[PDB]
Amino acid sequence: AKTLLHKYSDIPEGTECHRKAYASTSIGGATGLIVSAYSIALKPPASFLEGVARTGRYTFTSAAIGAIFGLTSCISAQVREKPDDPLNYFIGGCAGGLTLGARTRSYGIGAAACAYMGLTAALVKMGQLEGWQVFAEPKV
Amino acid sequence: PFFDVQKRLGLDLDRWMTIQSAEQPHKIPGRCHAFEKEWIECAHGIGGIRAEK
Amino acid sequence: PPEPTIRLQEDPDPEDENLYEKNPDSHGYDKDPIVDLWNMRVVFFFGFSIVLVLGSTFVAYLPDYRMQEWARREAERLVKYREANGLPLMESNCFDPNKIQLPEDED
Amino acid sequence: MLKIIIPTTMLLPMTWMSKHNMIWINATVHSLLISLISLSLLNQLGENSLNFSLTFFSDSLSAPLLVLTTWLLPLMLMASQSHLSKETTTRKKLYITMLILLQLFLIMTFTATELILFYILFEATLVPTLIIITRWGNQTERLNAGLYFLFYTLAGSLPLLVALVYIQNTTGSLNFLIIHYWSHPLSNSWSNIFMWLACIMAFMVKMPLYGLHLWLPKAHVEAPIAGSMVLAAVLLKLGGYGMMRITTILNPLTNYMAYPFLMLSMWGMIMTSSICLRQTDLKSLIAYSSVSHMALVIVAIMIQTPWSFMGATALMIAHGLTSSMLFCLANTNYERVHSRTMILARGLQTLLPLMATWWLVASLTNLALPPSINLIGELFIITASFSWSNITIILMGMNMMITALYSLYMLITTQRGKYTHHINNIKPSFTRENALMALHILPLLLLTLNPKMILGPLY
Amino acid sequence: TMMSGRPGRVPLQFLPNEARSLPPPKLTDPRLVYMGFLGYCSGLIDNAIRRRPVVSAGLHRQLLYVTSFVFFGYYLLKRQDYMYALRDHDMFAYVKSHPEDFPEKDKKTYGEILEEFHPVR
Amino acid sequence: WIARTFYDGPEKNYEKTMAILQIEAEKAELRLKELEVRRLMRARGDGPWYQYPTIDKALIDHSPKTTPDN
Amino acid sequence: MNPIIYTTLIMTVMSGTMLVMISSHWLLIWIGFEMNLLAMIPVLMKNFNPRATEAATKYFLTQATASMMLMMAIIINLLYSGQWTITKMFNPVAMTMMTMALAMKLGLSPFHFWVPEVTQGISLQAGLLLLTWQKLAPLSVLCQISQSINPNLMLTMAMLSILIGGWGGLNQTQLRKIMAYSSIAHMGWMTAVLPYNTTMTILNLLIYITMTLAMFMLLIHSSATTTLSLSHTWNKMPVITSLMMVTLLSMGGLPPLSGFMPKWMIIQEMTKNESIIMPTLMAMTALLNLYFYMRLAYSSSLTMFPSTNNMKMKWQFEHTKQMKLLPTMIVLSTLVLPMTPALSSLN
Amino acid sequence: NVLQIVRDHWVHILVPVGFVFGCYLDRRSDEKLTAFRNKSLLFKRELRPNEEVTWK
Amino acid sequence: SSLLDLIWLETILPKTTSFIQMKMSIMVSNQKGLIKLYFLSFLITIMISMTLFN
Ligand SMILES: CCCCCCCCCCCCCCCCCC(=O)OC[C@H](COP(=O)([O-])OCC(O)COP(=O)([O-])OC[C@@H](COC(=O)CCCCCCCCCCCCCCCCC)OC(=O)CCCCCCCCCCCCCCCCC)OC(=O)CCCCCCCCCCCCCCCCC
Ligand SMILES: CCCCCCCCCCCCCCCCC[C@@H](O)O[C@H](CO[C@H](O)CCCCCCCCCCCCCCC)COP(=O)(O)OCC[N+](C)(C)C
Ligand SMILES: CCCCCCCCCCCCCCCCC[C@@H](O)O[C@H](CO[C@H](O)CCCCCCCCCCCCCCC)COP(=O)(O)OCC[N+](C)(C)C
Ligand SMILES: CCCCCCCCCCCCCCCCC[C@@H](O)O[C@H](CO[C@H](O)CCCCCCCCCCCCCCC)COP(=O)(O)OCC[N+](C)(C)C
Ligand SMILES: CCCCCCCCCCCCCCCCC[C@@H](O)O[C@H](CO[C@H](O)CCCCCCCCCCCCCCC)COP(=O)(O)OCC[N+](C)(C)C
Ligand SMILES: CCCCCCCC/C=C\CCCCCCCC(=O)O[C@H](COC(=O)CCCCCCC/C=C/CCCCCCCC)COP(=O)(O)OCCN
Repeated sequence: AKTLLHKYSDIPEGTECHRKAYASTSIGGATGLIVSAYSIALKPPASFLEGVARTGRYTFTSAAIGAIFGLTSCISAQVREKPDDPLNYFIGGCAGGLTLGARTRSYGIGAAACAYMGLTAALVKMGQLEGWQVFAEPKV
Repeated sequence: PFFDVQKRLGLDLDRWMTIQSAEQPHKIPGRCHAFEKEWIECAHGIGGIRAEK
Repeated sequence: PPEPTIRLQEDPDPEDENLYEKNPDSHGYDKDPIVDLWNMRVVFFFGFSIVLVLGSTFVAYLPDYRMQEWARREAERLVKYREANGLPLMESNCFDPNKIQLPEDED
Repeated sequence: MLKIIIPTTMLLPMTWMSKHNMIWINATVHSLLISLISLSLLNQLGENSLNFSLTFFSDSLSAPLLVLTTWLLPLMLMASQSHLSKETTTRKKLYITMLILLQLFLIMTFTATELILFYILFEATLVPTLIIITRWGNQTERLNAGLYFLFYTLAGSLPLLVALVYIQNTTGSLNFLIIHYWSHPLSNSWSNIFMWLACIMAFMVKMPLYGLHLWLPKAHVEAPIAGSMVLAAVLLKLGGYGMMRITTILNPLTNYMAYPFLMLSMWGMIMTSSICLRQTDLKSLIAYSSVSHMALVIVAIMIQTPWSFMGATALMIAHGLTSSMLFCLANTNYERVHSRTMILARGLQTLLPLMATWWLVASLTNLALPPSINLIGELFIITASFSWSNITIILMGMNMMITALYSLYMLITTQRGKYTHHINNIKPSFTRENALMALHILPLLLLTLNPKMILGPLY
Repeated sequence: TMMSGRPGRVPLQFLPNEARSLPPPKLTDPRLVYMGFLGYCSGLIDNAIRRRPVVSAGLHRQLLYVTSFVFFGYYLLKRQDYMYALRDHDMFAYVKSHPEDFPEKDKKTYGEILEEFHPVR
Repeated sequence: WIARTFYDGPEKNYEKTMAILQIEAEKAELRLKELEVRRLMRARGDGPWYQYPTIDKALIDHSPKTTPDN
Repeated sequence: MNPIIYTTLIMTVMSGTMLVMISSHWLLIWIGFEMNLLAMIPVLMKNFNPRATEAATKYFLTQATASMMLMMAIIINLLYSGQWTITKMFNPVAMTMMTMALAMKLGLSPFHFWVPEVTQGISLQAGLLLLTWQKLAPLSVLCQISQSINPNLMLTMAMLSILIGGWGGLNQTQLRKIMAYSSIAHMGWMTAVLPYNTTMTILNLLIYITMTLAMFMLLIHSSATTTLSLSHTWNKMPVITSLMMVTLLSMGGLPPLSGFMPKWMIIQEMTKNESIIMPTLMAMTALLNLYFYMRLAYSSSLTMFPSTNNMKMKWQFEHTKQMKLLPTMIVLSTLVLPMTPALSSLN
Repeated sequence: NVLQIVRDHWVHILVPVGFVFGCYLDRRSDEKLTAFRNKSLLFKRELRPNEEVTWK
Repeated sequence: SSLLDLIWLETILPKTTSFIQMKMSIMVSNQKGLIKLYFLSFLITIMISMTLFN
């Protein structure tokens, strides 16, 4: 639900690195669990044990990505003394991409992942700052 | 979408069965006839938004 | 391997045709000599004689709707008047300050 | 403006009801007449514009582009007459129909007074070009070429549409006159930055900007000769016209949003020019030279000064004529040799002297020899850039030298030296080809006598 | 806008009675001419698919094509004009009845407005 | 001669431009007003637009119902 | 089957749809859906073979599950308010159930899986009917209850449908599966605008129905169901291939064709509600549909594929049955952009 | 020979007729915008004794 | 000519787009056609819509 989003957002940007890291880890774990459920449903690989192994691998990868992003972004915002700045999120995003690239053990995904993730996190920070809506309400 | 054929022709194909308080056989009332009648009379001719508010 | 080594029934690639062989004085427009000659004539007449000469003459003699000589005359009259009465030629302000209401700062 | 639009539309029934052997003659004659009629748009004012109606208006920025567009059609018909000899009557009529539809879409696009109307016609120009490239192209790469030419374009122009409707929900109008008279500054904001990018990228991708130019060599080397002519002469200038029109609502963001592109252009013009030094295909070389010239036009538009705009207009017209002539010369070699490789047919000055003279004049014009209008545009842009920053001269200067080199390179490899011994099918030049080159080159030297016609609305 | 629930609307009327107070579209309306052109194109395509001489195969069929398109286009244009008239009528009535939501802006002159200047350098 | 047989005077284009500008400015103002009116009507529900149906009160039966308390 | 029985079944399908469209009672809407489903099964199975039977059972299972959840939503709505009229939904759980049931009836993602298989299994006439007529009733019901939809769920399913259609169409060589994925993407476009303007939904539905009718009739005329079979049509009737190429260009949203009208309008409407990111992503994703349309155009009319000798005999024969309204469908699906402001007719 | 060369050269009238029709179309558009004819502050003029409109 | 124009500028925009879209197409369309997995996925999405959007 939006409960995890509220727990992550209620923390101030430049404080409580541990809390932000924990919330990002929880969000990543939830996303990995959902992706694992879909993958298990659409592709039953060989058995129960292989399925639980795949679920655990996906969940750990997603949680690690979220944790690295949250920790790096919060640390950058704290030490740069410039909160509300999208470069911290970009830095966090790039780190997350790198974490994923290291997990998959290939440089192209890591390099590709770092650039794209950095862009997405910076865009999300810009949207928070400027008030961009992804799901707009029917105003007119 | 909705083509109001009944309203155009005055047919009453299914409106007789839409509410509790609409002409039951042998004049048997609904359990909540008065509340439904009051709510319908409050909301009539006003529109869904104003009726909800 | 009794295969014919032929992938399909296909026409051979034809050789290019020389227009000069069947018609010297070919002009390179068409294989029909009459149509070719008239294509040459219409192209030359409507391209060089009509557009290139008459259109160029038309453009050369376009009337002065950009108003260059009008601006020259106006500037001449203004310079004459301002030198006659001692006014300092062009003024630094485009609009006179009497009609501008600046905001009071009171800082 | 309908006095030009209606005859262009009447070209289609005239083409389709024509005799089987009279399509080229009628099309050429009536296209030349339409060009003569469109010549009257050149009478412009120093005041606002020629606002014919609520839908169409003309300016001294639009008038030379319209004249070039109407003049290019007869030349394209002449160039296409040769290689379409063995084609059925219906398909020849379809080819002429595609050319006419392209001319109609371009005519309307230049004169449209509404940004949305402009967008619709600016995209409508894609379909005829794509059909021409992928249907009457020669090699198998044409399909891939077409795909590139499409998706690049669309990838730039879908955001623009969004921005456009957004603007109309905020200002209330997309009419260019109202937009100009009611302009308001753009504050430095992330939303404004992305609106700027959406309004700019569609025109950048069609110039093309360096790094977004990969579609152009493919499309130009794979297209038939008429497609190459229209792509190099007119379709590139659509981005320049669009950026000239739309920059009025982008200030003062352009003061600092222009830095990434300016660099990408100023360095880019070097790279592409150097690319021309090592090229084994004539059409590829001519396309890369087009990229360099359009990089200079991009710099001119981003500088946003009167001299910059004058130089950009003049350079757009001059490059259109010059690149069309160069493509026609390369094709006249290709139809004899069927190779499209520079070092195959050599020493052609000995076998075709008048065509060698045409080659020399085209190379001199591409080299920007004064007082050609190519040099007029280049020099105005260079002076404006020098005022922008005195260091720019370095890069500009380098480009000049490099340009001359590769231009003369192309002239020396194909025309000078010894003829290739085994090539014995080089026939004398036809009257059609010589007339094509003459009709390309005479308007340039005539225009150098009245440069004010091509200097834009800021003259 | 959603005028589906607009009061006093007959459920299946193509053109209400109140639509008769508006000027009808002229028979030389450019949109009517475009509708006739669409009918002519339909007739030509019908000739081409059936493998008949495209221009001069069936003159009665082409005439019927054009006439049907023009007829439907005339009635469609009437309905469209009526709908836009209703939109404008409702807009003006609402603005009149809610004066506190549409105040008259105090007109100002450019000589007393301070607009920031950005040099181009 | 060219000006006499091919063109008109400046005032024609001047006043045509004035008329065109007036039309376009009126259209822009109308578009803004229409957007604001749509927003108000959808938010409040007190206008002719965005009227969503409620139960017709003519369907209610007003008769004794075999029970005094309805 | 017997022509009388076939006509009766078709009329029953249309009468079920019209009963859904004209009724104000939830039970009658459910009955209309039931009647439509009952009469639809024989039409799919008209040409008896194992593939058609399999497609019919898949369609039956999907539609029966959807109708069961629709009845459940109606009953929950009645429980929380003694109402049978189709209006505001009065309950969030009931409204979520109703939205999911109608999404599976329409084939929106993630309930899209049955559409490609059912379309591939059935013939081209049954596919035409299934992809055009079978969308009217659920979309009309969605339009009637648009003011109660949760926009988040609707927009999520619409964006998912656009993405899934675009990605799934890239991998297809069968023409019926290409049509199915195109239908999924167009359904996503239609439902992405329901929360803001139902007139835009109806306009998109009309344009899509015209284009789909034209393309299906062109495919029936040149009796081809694969890419390679369609690559032979130029050697018998090149006019059909040229018309199909122009129709495919229109279906890709390229201006100035008719298929540009919906997206344009929808984008505009979304921008009026301060929605910017979603229309941008939607156009970017429609680029994929355009790509595989262009691939079909490449293989069909823009190039000439090899033919076979026995094609010569086919040169001596003409189509015995000519489909009326095909020229009108082609013209309406290609050349109606200048008439765009007619949408105020509340089509 | 008249009535024989016509069947081949009637095509050559289409573009000039289109030109004349386009000029006529342009004139029609001009009439609609006469809202400020002889009303601008710059060209406001008193009519001549036999003048109805300043421009056409 | 070679490193930038023919390789890396080609690698960045067009080739990456083609690779990603083709991989996503293979991911989406590679389904065995078994209603088992389809309806299990339907159950999962029903639960997600029930417990995420309210
Ligand atoms: C802003 C736009 C403004 C202009 C609007 C443009 C559209 C307007 C027309 C729309 C469609 C209606 C007509 C087309 C029907 C198709 C029939 C056909 O194929 O032509 C055969 C026929 C001649 O052939 P035929 O000897 O009778 O029999 C041969 C068989 O038909 C069959 O011959 P075959 O089998 O031996 O040849 C096979 C050939 C045959 O294939 C085809 O030709 C099929 C035609 C293409 C499909 C049509 C698409 C539907 C409409 C969409 C238009 C898209 C416009 C959007 C812009 C994008 C541009 C693509 O196919 C191929 O060769 C395969 C290669 C494919 C090449 C690339 C495909 C590109 C197609 C795109 C065409 C778009 C423009 C077409 C213009 C008109 C074409 C006739 O053409 C005609 O002569 C009729 C054309 C119109 C008649 C005008 C007469 C009226 C003049 C009276 C006086 C002037 C009026 C002014 C009044 C004031 C005076 C006082
Ligand atoms: C080959 C061997 C030699 C033989 C020839 C010997 C004779 C040499 C003469 C040739 C050039 C020598 C230069 C002499 C120049 C004299 C003419 C010049 O003065 O006229 C110019 C005029 O030139 C024209 O203005 C420019 C030509 C127009 C170009 C339009 C192109 C035609 C349409 C083609 C299609 C368009 C394609 C390109 C689209 C942009 C400038 O005149 P200007 O002082 O100012 O005012 C004219 C008089 N006024 C005051 C009454 C108005
Ligand atoms: C590939 C071939 C070429 C294609 C064309 C390339 C041209 C497009 C380049 C885009 C132009 C620049 C975009 C944004 C420029 C604004 C200036 C800003 O970025 O600089 C600093 C901004 O700092 C950091 O840049 C923050 C953003 C960091 C994250 C962005 C990603 C960085 C590299 C990404 C490049 C990827 C491009 C390709 C995408 C696929 C200024 O600090 P600050 O005063 O605080 O912000 C001022 C702006 N305000 C006023 C709105 C607040
Ligand atoms: C000594 C002479 C030196 C100068 C030479 C000048 C050469 C002139 C040729 C260039 C023509 C310019 C193009 C003009 C076309 C557009 C202008 C148009 O608006 O004028 C129309 C008139 O159209 C002209 O008749 C077009 C002339 C085009 C024909 C060119 C002549 C030669 C062409 C060759 C034809 C084929 C020859 C036969 C071969 C077998 C009337 O429009 P209108 O809206 O009312 O104007 C309102 C202003 N009023 C009030 C003054 C009337
Ligand atoms: C490709 C373009 C679409 C083509 C569509 C098919 C064309 C053939 C159909 C022939 C005309 C059908 C009209 C039926 C006659 C009377 C209709 C009347 O009784 O009903 C009215 C309704 O009339 C129709 O809605 C108008 C149909 C006109 C369609 C034209 C619009 C097309 C969009 C613009 C593209 C240009 C197309 C022009 C060339 C055909 C009253 O509607 P109402 O019961 O109170 O409200 C229910 C509808 N709501 C819910 C949406 C409000
Ligand atoms: C050749 C390929 C090029 C591809 C196109 C590159 C250009 C991309 C430009 C951005 C895309 C979206 C443009 C948005 C349309 C303009 C509308 C606008 O500006 O409104 C903004 C909305 O701005 C946005 O939302 C934009 C967010 C970005 C989302 C889409 C991301 C696309 C990719 C971004 C990075 C790439 C951009 C540069 C690419 C360079 C070329 C590769 C304000 O919204 P409001 O909420 O109403 O006002 C704020 C006050 N309440």
